[PDB]
Amino acid sequence: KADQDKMTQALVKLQEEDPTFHAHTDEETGQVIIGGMGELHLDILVDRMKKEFNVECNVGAPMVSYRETFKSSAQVQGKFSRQSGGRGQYGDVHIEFTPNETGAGFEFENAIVGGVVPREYIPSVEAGLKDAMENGVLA
Amino acid sequence: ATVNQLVRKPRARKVAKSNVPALEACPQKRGVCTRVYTTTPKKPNSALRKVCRVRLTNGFEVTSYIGGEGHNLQEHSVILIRGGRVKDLPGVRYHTVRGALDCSGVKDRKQARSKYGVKRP
Amino acid sequence: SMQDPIADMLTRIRNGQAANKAAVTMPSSKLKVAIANVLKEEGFIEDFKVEGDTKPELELTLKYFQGKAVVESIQRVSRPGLRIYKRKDELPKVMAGLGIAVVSTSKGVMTDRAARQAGLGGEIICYVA
RNA sequence: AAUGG
RNA sequence: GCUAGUAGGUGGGGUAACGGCUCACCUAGGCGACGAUCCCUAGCUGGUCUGAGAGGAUGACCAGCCACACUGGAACUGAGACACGGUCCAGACUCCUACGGGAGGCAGCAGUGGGGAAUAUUGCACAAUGGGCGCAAGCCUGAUGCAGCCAUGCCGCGUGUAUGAAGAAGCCCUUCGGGUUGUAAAGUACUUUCAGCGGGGAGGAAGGGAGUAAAGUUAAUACCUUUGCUCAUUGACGUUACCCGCAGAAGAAGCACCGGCUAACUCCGUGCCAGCAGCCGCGGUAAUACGGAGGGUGCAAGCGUUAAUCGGAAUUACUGGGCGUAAAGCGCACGCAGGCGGUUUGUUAAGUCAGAUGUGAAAUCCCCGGGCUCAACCUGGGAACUGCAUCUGAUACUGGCAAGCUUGAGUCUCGUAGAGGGGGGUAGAAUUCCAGGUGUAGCGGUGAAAUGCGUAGAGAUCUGGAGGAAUACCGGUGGCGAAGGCGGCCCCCUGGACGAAGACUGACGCUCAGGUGCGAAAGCGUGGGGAGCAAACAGGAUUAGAUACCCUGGUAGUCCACGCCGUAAACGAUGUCGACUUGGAGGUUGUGCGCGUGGCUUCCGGAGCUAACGCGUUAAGUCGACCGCCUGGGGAGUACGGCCGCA
RNA sequence: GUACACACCGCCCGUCACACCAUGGGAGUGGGUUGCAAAAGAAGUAGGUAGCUUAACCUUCGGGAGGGCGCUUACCACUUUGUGAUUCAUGACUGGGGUGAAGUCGUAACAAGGUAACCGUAGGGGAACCUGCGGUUGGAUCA
Ligand SMILES: [K+]
Ligand SMILES: [K+]
Ligand SMILES: [K+]
Ligand SMILES: [K+]
Ligand SMILES: [K+]
Ligand SMILES: [K+]
Ligand SMILES: [K+]
Ligand SMILES: [K+]
Ligand SMILES: [K+]
Ligand SMILES: [K+]
Ligand SMILES: [K+]
Ligand SMILES: [Mg+2]
Ligand SMILES: [Mg+2]
Ligand SMILES: [Mg+2]
Ligand SMILES: [Mg+2]
Ligand SMILES: [Mg+2]
Ligand SMILES: [Mg+2]
Ligand SMILES: [Mg+2]
Ligand SMILES: [Mg+2]
Ligand SMILES: [Mg+2]
Ligand SMILES: [Mg+2]
Ligand SMILES: [Mg+2]
Ligand SMILES: [Mg+2]
Ligand SMILES: [Mg+2]
Ligand SMILES: [Mg+2]
Ligand SMILES: [Mg+2]
Ligand SMILES: [Mg+2]
Ligand SMILES: [Mg+2]
Ligand SMILES: [Mg+2]
Ligand SMILES: [Mg+2]
Ligand SMILES: [Mg+2]
Ligand SMILES: [Mg+2]
Ligand SMILES: [Mg+2]
Ligand SMILES: [Mg+2]
Repeated sequence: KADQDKMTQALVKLQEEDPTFHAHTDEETGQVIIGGMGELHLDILVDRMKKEFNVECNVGAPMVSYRETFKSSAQVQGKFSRQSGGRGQYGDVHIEFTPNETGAGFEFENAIVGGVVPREYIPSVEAGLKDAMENGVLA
Repeated sequence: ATVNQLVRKPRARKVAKSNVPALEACPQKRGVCTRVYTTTPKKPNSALRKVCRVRLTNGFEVTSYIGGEGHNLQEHSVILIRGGRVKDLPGVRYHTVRGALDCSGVKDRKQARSKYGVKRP
Repeated sequence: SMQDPIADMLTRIRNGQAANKAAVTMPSSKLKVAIANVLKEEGFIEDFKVEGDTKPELELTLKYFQGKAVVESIQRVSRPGLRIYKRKDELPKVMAGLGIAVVSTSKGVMTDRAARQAGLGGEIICYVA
């Protein structure tokens, strides 16, 4: 972890010296990725950090960020109830999760009829889904 | 206190501690972001205020508030912090200086630009 | 125990003026009589009288003006706990001159005015305004 | 001189 | 607690000189609660900043002093060093090499790398001032004088002036009428600092030379020196300051703020989101608080923000604060050191006071004047430097010393009241238990119950006995005690208080850090004791649950002896001592002659005091002495360390 | 009487759960400084002198004096050893504290808060607390 500080400074200097050398941090994976014009190039750069900059580092394959999607269409009901301690909270929603055309993205549909779900709560329903979809449903 | 009592023990002043110890009597200090996250303000206010744990060059790690709307600050970002607590965020005693080092100015700002590191439009 | 007879005199005077007493009495002493002389000449007390030999007793006749005590204030300055001695240049002006300050000088107990003329400082006994 | 409101 | 060359002495040596400086010897000293020793921090000062001041903060730049020179030692040379650019040894580190050996010290000026939020050119001249050397000329000088960079500060100045109304356009608002932006614009007159271009042109320059004459010089009129005189020169800055001409308004305005505090308000977005925020706070359908726009306000080549110091903060209160309930009186007492101390005479003069004299660098500050076109800046003189010495006086007070004196304090004589303490003995009532008699189905308990007890005879009642603990009534805003406390009766031992009338001593006092003693209940140790009561515990109820409240039981403990613990809302939440200042109504205990006079105590209340409540001669009034103690709420009377304890 | 003031449908306590921050303890682990007891001894200086050597003076011309070198001793830097003290950093794990949601469990206080509250102490209990013993009023109630 001590080297991490030195590593930052080292990368900056190296980037200035060599235009083709590039360094960046992938936000999703939270990983600093080095880019070069070949294996030999990056090898030399790494060794320079180890000695000149005195930053012992280890390189590897850049971690890949994966995504998930539903393959089948199904209608599901979600219900909550908490009257155990004092104030009671309740909420119920019947949603149909249908596989979307790849690239289209999340498409929440408000097909509530007769205001079975109050209009004010509908945005929160979507928000809840978005948050849950941001988290993994599989891996 | 009688004079005799005062002869034995003089009047004592106050320590007067600083509310910005990490700065160590410096106007600003450079640091590196160790985690950029959001937190909720204490009652009665309500929002998702943006903060970042930052390790200073002196060796102190402190939470600093990222002022303005939107930030380009990720982990391992070199930012300049200054004094300034956030009343509704307990623990936050420092403010990131927008428009200095890595930290960029607030985009689409027409007022108080100097305070948000925005050049004259 | 009793450790400041002068302040005791000053207190008896003040307490007497408030209680609208005709005259106050106390154990007599050379310094008390000296201060009494100063107050009388300045017209703060009507008159004083010392009686007795084995135990001389000083009686101070208090004076009141328009149903109001002539002495509005009488505060001891130098005290056993804290003695205070001022030079002639450092002499105090009580009530911007309107009041007197009893100063013990080498030439004798006198008002701040008298001491300032004689070019002598000393122990500031009290402020009587 | 029950208990909870 | 510290010290062993330590402390002192004697002698010798040593030094420029005094000296445990050193050494031998002798003595056992020296230092420290007026803080030694040890630990932490730090260059000191004139001054700087802040403050009305007293203070608080601070010691870049300037000047004085000190210390240091890669690190640790050591001498040498010298008038002077234990020496930035000297030597020697050792160490760390770096460099060169022919590998056989060598070399070095930017905390001089530039400059590099690094660290950091951040601090400038490997510049010019020795023209001037100053310094080294020299006969001088001169030479050397990163001292110094200048130039470069930087809005870093202080100060000055410009970015135009006048006019210009349907006041246009546009923007913005709009009550859709207008208004506001706004004479602001355009337009029309008009002047050009400064900038640019060109031209001219101070002062900082004094000296030093060549000599030329005179005087001195002596043998000489030589030489040389000195003073006149003549002549040619001596500037980095520098393309100087400054002045003139040039044409043209040309080339010159930004930043923060407008909810209140605090000068400046609307429209439209956003809708507890996104944001804002010194503090208070804003934002969920318009929000003068966010976001953006118009308009306004404050400043200006700057404007904001952050950091930092002082002030405001009387919020460490010396000036200039508090402790009944807001933070704050040690549980109580004794008492050392310490602090303070009644009245008189003499004496001294320590403090104190007066005067004189010396000193208190310069600068800075302030005042009055000059020079810079003005200002900033520079400079003359003065004042100030509040202080510290020394000498000669005054002596009221304070201190010392001597002799005193009763009035503080104390002693003795007599009497009075008291649950004051310690020890021992004893009486009555009651409970429990034991044995027996009489007698029969209940008893006991609760809101109601139940557990429990009883026909294996309870409960009730009577008789005898055992044992422990506590003392009805008296009994009380009664009493006694430093406080904690102290209650049947009697005896023994013992403390204190108060009254009357005298005598005696002669300030012998007050307070008290540290220290020491005493100190409810609970608890702890050992050995006893154990009726009643009762933590724990058990069962029965209650309740949604009931580790409770209630019922039935029950152990430590409660009791005693001895030892320990040391704390309580140990409270009047009010330290102790002394003096002074209207009244009224009571309790209790002396004393004098119904009226007095002491001690103690309860209630009320005046002035005064208090934020108020209240306090009010038993002050929380008015003063003096001394001690303790407080400085937002939490964290915390806790952690750590020490001391104490069996725990 | 009151700790209530969208006024008892008030206010309000602690455990447990979760997050985060600072911190105490902790087998130890790494540094700094330092005490005591020793050891050591470069260079230099001073003292002494087995030896060796020598411009100035003296001399009988041989020498002598004096010096230098060398050696030796004393002092002493680096350094070394043992054992303490202090301070700083860090440490599996652990204790309590603070802050934060709108979790869970109760309702301890505020009215006599439904068992007056609180103080000291002892025992007990998921928790707020409960019980005993003594103390305080900073409790209400009395018709
Ligand atoms: K010595
Ligand atoms: K040194
Ligand atoms: K004071
Ligand atoms: K004493
Ligand atoms: K005297
Ligand atoms: K028992
Ligand atoms: K005391
Ligand atoms: K605090
Ligand atoms: K911890
Ligand atoms: K309770
Ligand atoms: K208790
Ligand atoms: Mg230092
Ligand atoms: Mg102050
Ligand atoms: Mg106060
Ligand atoms: Mg209090
Ligand atoms: Mg008391
Ligand atoms: Mg004197
Ligand atoms: Mg005297
Ligand atoms: Mg008796
Ligand atoms: Mg007991
Ligand atoms: Mg019971
Ligand atoms: Mg029982
Ligand atoms: Mg206590
Ligand atoms: Mg108390
Ligand atoms: Mg006492
Ligand atoms: Mg009263
Ligand atoms: Mg404790
Ligand atoms: Mg630790
Ligand atoms: Mg040697
Ligand atoms: Mg309750
Ligand atoms: Mg209760
Ligand atoms: Mg209560
Ligand atoms: Mg219990
Ligand atoms: Mg009591």
